[PDB]
Amino acid sequence: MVLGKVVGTVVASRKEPRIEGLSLLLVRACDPDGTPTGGAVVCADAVGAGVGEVVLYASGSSARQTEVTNNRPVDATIMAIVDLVEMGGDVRFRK
Amino acid sequence: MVLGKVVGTVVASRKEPRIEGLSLLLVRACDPDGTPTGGAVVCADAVGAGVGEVVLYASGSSARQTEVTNNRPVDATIMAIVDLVEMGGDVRFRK
Amino acid sequence: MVLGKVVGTVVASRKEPRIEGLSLLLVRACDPDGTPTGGAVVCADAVGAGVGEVVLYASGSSARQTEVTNNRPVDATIMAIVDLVEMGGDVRFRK
Amino acid sequence: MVLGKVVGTVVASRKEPRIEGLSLLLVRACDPDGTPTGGAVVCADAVGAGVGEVVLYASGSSARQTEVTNNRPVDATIMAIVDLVEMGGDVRFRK
Amino acid sequence: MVLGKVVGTVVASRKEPRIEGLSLLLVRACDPDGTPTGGAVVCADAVGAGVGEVVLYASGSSARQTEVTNNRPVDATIMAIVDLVEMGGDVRFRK
Amino acid sequence: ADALGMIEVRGFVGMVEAADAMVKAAKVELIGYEKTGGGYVTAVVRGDVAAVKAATEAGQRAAERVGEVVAVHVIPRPHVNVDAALPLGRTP
Amino acid sequence: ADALGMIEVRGFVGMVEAADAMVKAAKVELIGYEKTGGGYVTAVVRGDVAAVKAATEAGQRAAERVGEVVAVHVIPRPHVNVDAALPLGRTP
Amino acid sequence: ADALGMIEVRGFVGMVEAADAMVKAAKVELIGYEKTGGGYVTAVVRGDVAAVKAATEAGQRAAERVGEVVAVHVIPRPHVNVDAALPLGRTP
Amino acid sequence: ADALGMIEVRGFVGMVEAADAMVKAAKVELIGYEKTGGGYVTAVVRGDVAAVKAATEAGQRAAERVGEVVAVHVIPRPHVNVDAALPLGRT
Amino acid sequence: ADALGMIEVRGFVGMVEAADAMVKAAKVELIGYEKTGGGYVTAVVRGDVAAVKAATEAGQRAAERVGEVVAVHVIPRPHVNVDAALPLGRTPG
Amino acid sequence: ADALGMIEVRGFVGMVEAADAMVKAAKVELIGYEKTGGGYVTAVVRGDVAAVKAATEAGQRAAERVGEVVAVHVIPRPHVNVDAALPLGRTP
Amino acid sequence: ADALGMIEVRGFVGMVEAADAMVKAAKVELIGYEKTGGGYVTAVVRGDVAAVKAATEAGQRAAERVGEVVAVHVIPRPHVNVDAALPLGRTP
Amino acid sequence: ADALGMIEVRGFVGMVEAADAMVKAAKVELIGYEKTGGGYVTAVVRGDVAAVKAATEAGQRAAERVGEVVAVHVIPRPHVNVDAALPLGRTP
Amino acid sequence: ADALGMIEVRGFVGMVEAADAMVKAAKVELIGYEKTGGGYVTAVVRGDVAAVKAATEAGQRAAERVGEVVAVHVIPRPHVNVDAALPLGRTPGM
Amino acid sequence: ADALGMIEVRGFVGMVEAADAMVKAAKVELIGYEKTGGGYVTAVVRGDVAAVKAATEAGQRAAERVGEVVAVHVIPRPHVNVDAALPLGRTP
Repeated sequence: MVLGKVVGTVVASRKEPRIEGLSLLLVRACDPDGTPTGGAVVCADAVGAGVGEVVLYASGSSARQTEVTNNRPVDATIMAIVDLVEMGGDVRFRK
Repeated sequence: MVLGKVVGTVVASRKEPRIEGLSLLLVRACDPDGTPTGGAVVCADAVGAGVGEVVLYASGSSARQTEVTNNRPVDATIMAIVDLVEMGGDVRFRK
Repeated sequence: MVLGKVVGTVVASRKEPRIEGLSLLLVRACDPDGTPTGGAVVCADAVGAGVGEVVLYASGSSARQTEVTNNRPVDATIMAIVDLVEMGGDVRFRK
Repeated sequence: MVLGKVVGTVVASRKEPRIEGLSLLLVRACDPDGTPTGGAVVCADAVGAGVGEVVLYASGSSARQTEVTNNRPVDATIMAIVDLVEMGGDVRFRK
Repeated sequence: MVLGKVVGTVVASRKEPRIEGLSLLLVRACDPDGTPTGGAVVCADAVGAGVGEVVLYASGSSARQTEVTNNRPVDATIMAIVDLVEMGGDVRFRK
Repeated sequence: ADALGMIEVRGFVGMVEAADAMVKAAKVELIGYEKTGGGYVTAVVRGDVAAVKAATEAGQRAAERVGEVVAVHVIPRPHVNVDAALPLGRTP
Repeated sequence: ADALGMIEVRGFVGMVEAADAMVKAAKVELIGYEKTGGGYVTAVVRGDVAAVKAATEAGQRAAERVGEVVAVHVIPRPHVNVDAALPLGRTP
Repeated sequence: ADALGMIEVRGFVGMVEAADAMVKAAKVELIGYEKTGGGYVTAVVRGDVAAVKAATEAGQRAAERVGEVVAVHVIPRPHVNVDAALPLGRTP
Repeated sequence: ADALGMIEVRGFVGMVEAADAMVKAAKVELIGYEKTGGGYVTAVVRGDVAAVKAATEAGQRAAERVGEVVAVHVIPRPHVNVDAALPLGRT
Repeated sequence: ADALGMIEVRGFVGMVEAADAMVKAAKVELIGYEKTGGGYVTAVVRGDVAAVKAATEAGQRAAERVGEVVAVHVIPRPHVNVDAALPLGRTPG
Repeated sequence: ADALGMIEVRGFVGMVEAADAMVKAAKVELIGYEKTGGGYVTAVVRGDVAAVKAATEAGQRAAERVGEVVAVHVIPRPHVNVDAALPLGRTP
Repeated sequence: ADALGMIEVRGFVGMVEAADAMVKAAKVELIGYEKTGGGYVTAVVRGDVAAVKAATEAGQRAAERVGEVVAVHVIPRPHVNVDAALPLGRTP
Repeated sequence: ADALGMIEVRGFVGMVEAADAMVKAAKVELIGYEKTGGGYVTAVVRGDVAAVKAATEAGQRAAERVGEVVAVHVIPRPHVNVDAALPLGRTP
Repeated sequence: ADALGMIEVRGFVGMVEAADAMVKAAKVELIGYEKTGGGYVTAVVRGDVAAVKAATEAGQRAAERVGEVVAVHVIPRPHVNVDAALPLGRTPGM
Repeated sequence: ADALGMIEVRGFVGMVEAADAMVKAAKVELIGYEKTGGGYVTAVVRGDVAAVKAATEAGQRAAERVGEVVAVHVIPRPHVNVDAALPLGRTP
């Protein structure tokens, strides 16, 4: 599970039917300051994340441990909406 | 699950028979522009994708949570055909 | 599982409830000197680790093979507090 | 699952007996030309690949889903012997 | 599964009890020459490996498909002690 | 004419989260809302077809977690006579 | 900008008591209410996320004493397009 | 170029209502039909992917009123080699 | 002579998805289709041997997902007299 | 006023582990502790809301692993008269 | 920032024998004891982590002979803020 | 390199038809046969892999009409050391 | 003296796939084969000990896929008198 | 004073594998062994506390795969009088 | 530097026959025997890892004929500290 800032949304119309209604989002990992620094990866939403929000996306076999993602084919999913990030006693991110 | 542009096809004649009839494709991860920027990775088709299409291929333990893959030995499979990709409110890709 | 050094904490208020009450930490992989040399990665605590402590966090499908992380969606969790690191017979880290 | 060219063999005499009789091979991923461009990685054979052959080695939780290597400890296994790899309609590899 | 040369040992006294008595090791991946070329990674022993031995350490969800490591939380484990590495037909490494 | 997506929820909180999740899921223009009285509220979204179809499917699943959801429907190409006589935005 | 909290009651009283309990619970700003007709009314609060999350579940708790409570939901950060189309006291 | 939508009916009538229903549903271009002999006839439409998918499975509904429906499928992007060898109106 | 793969489907939708998926799977030349009446249509592909066998087997699974499928067959080396006497392209 | 989180444990070891696990889990200021006699001990924490409410939830499960746990509660906005009359730290004086 | 070990007995004696047993087992430093009132008292030791880990489970065993043992826990490295606010003999 | 196809029959006839059927099936190169004694004989073919795979599994079917079929196997690319020590007609 | 590995299979195909797979698994020199008549064939491999011991085990598992397999054995230190008196290669 | 870890095994192979795995598992000094006869052999390790106690736990589990194992124990702070009166390595005047 | 091989017999004879069979089995260097008292004696061999593996498991089988065999184990590479403290004939 890695810090990340949502960047955009992806829409597929011809897809495996098990996933319809899933919200596909585009996330780039961000340094622990909120400054996005990484490559685009897609993941489904389970918390209602929108553009400009900082999230945690879990990946792999454990990205399915939630309804709306059970025996569905997903290897990356959101599970949190960050609220503040501490480092050594000095806050580096707020919301 | 990662953005991707199909690049080519792979043909194997001696393969594990549990997998025969599966359609093998060659994908490179791309930035959200349709501009392929990565290394070639193979994955099986489940939606009937063709050369030159931008797709989403999920990977790993959850790449088998789809029929015509379930309990087959495969660690990356396609699951969608992208139609548009938003970034900050401006479309970077269309069909 | 990698010689990680704790750096900070992450706080989510809207999170998948299956994980609520879990303590989320921010870890950077370090060389066996205590010198953090890597990117920030998030993982949940199961050992009561604090900031500035050297830990091992296991990752992926096997990071849930522990209570308070069972059917939960987690791909990395702490599982140890390092005490000394040997290399050829010379202590590189102490407590 | 990634393209790969065998380079050599690895022989271990002290192993978990669950793995005995398996044939260990050494593979590097190649560009779709037969040009190896990567680091050496090991995987077990289940198709009878030999030196100089181009293969696909699947990895991870799905590398055990192949009759052999079942409840065996293996995170990388061969599953195919390529015959040609097309790109845009012009063959880049033959036999 | 990747060949590797052991470099040192890690000692944790406060750890998830399911693994107590397990021996934690530090491995750096090496090219088939014995020349380590990678980053330090920790993995538990199941083969009785010591410092200076060349090993194969499997990783991830399939690193538990071995006794004394089953329902334990571990994402990297040893499974072999190398004895020789062929490359194109000429031995590059011996015990 | 821009496509048409609609979600009708008996509550009100149902509409908003349905409206919101529709917006967060695709390139859509949220156009307003329509109160038919009696508690019934209707959110109206419009945009490209493939975008609405993804937003709609998202809103249905998102409002049901609150409950209700009376009706959920998507019109790909509204007739001109509709867009001229009804308050769905794209009215000249 | 601010988060969103909504409580929807089939009775005018519940909304007031639900509202008062919310403001008294955390640093949140009550902005107004939206009458959807047919009985149902809805209180709307906005502020930082965790206060609202703690605000609502303190109002629902204090409003369930009076009568029925239709729905309770919290949006941490509404999409930009919503605030511009719905009366959520963050319109430009 | 564009996507592909097909409906195949054991009756000339079913296809017409199936054809008419498709064009009226979304922005699609009706290109023609191929008589395979022995009754069976086939409708062919082309257009954007989600429009076709939403057109056909909205047309298929309109043929079930009249009679049996043999097959329904949607190709989002036919291989370049197909369009050049089969009469699907995107031939060079 | 280049190999030969054939798929015969009762419908027309059956052929296309079978015909299409055959091309998308390997280096094959989709050569046309032959209407024998009664609804029966047959798709014909030709190319290298190893390619057809993967495309054919891939198309079979793709058409069955629509249903029907009468016959599916692959000839590696057609006799010289066939390609000259039958409308299979390579004449 | 800064938020408020509290944990009351019948033992004492419970409070400490509750106190720590609250601190290690978020940016919060451990403000002291209050002994009500009879063995019952109470840890008092204060900080921004989202931090306390997350730390407290962590302390609960952290004390449960030892046992006991008498009470666990979180106050986001104390009225001014509380912080002025009771020893919760933030008192103007 | 050394480790922490605590033993809590419903009897003054249990703490004492627990203290002596801990010091004799490994090199740890006794800081004192904290009377929480109502009988219960708590022994506090501090030192290297594994020594405490071996100290407690050597003290707990030696205290179970005398009477009840409420709780026993070991913190490998208490957060800096605790040591400054609790009487654990590491206050600056 | 040249793959290899082998069929092993307990009868000289079974091997023959299997060979004839194989050459007629695909572009494969027949090299000969090796008498292992005691009845059993073995046909050996060689060529590209998929032709052989499609050739062999056409002989096994065509030899079972005559009698029993002992063994059938296909190696995609024999190791260099094999061809140099065994009579598989690719010897230097 | 180089070690010794042998596999005896009733067929012929059994030997090859076993013989081949023996070579592909480690640095070993396939030395030839010796026909005992009656169909029985024996593959003879020789090389370093750890290679033979691993290569052999691969052929055993690899020949089973055809069936049969009579005997499979590995001699680490053949007496000097053997290699000189038997057709196992390493003879002077 | 250096810690103390001990393993007593009825066999001999038991001691070695137990002795070895204790050394390979942490930075500990294998200090010798003491044969009390009757087949009983005891491996003696000494080093930092957390190292022995981790090695000890490893040898116990590692010797059991051979069997036997009579006793396994670890003393964190041996009294000065022991190391002076018993042949456990760290004996003064060496 | 080399591996380790051990066989432990409750009888002087078992070790001897175990010893003789081991040297005859692989290239190993017999070092001696260590009398643990109480009957039990132990054979010690050393050499490359794979040789020991085939040496021991050739003795275990060959020693069970004479009497009982207590234990058999193989260390592929003993830690350097062992050879310096135990009489395993690779001592300084």
